Amino acid sequence: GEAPNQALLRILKETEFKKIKVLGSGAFGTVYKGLWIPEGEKVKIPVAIKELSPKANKEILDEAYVMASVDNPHVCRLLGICLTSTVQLIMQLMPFGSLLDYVREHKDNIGSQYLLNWCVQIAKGMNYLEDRRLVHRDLAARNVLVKTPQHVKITDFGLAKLLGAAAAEYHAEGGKVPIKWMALESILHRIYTHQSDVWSYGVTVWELMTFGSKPYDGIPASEISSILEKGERLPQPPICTIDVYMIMVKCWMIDADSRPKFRELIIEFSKMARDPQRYLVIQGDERMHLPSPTDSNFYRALMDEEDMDDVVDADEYLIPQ
Ligand SMILES: COc1cc(N2CCC(N3CCN(C)CC3)CC2)ccc1Nc1ncc(Cl)c(Nc2ccccc2P(C)(C)=O)n1
Repeated sequence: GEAPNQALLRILKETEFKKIKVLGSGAFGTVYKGLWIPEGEKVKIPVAIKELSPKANKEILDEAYVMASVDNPHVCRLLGICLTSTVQLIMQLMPFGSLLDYVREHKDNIGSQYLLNWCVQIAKGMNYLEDRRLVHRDLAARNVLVKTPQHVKITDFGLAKLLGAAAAEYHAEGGKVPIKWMALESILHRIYTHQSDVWSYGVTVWELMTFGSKPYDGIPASEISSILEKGERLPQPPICTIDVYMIMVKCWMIDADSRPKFRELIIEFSKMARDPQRYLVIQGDERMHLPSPTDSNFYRALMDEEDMDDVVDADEYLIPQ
């Protein structure tokens, strides 16, 4: 928390990438699917372009600072920023959307092996963020993106906060935060730690184990803190053995120091990933398959471009400016 942050902020020309379609709009702004072509390089990189006004440019550049400071296979990569009227965040395109939408659409072909492996990767990413003293404050299935069915990464650092040295927690001021993923101490006292991210990790796992069910469905956020304070929690999903449900309940304990560490969640879920049918009970588990075409034909349909001979995923484009 005291070392100098010598990350490179890369400025990209607007001319060298093309918007193609709207992937989504909302409170976060708008996200476009696009192709980035660094002139000189015989390369086409599939990218996602996020736009959020003086107040907007500050918040965008705060997220850019955070994303430019992380480099992990299970955290999403910031490729650079573009200095238009409103600043654009250029990020790596995750061609399969959010893990929440993925498990909802493919609920009938998702096996226990995939579910448990996603839990490992998400915990690997969150453990890396803890190593960097970064509290995400918005971990949820909607903020886990699918590069391939076997590879997911964490996104949306709009609420992320770097804990300065000798600061063990972040105290927020007001703001709109998703109540149903927040730890109780965050709801009541606006205190955020890496252990409050663990609470959100448990809700995220619950989202996956229910194939994308909404937590506390049909209950107003007004009543969430009242529910948890009385000792009520999310129910045991049908496919979950007590082994898996016990891990979720440990993430939702009142004492934040009694919750597991992301380190330990990696170990536990990786152990279960070696005998998946012993911990998740899914009918037809042995006959499930999820397609991940890395063919050059796959990108021609995704990017709506006939020629994709030079397509390079952002994870293979490491060439500096
Ligand atoms: C193909 O690429 C995508 C498509 C969708 N679509 C397609 C599926 C989905 N639908 C749903 C229902 N349908 C029936 C069937 C599948 C709808 C969304 C969504 C996301 C990405 N990738 C992507 N990479 C990087 C970013 Cl950085 C990003 N960011 C992003 C994109 C869109 C929304 C939110 C974000 P966030 C969390 C705030 O970054 N998004």
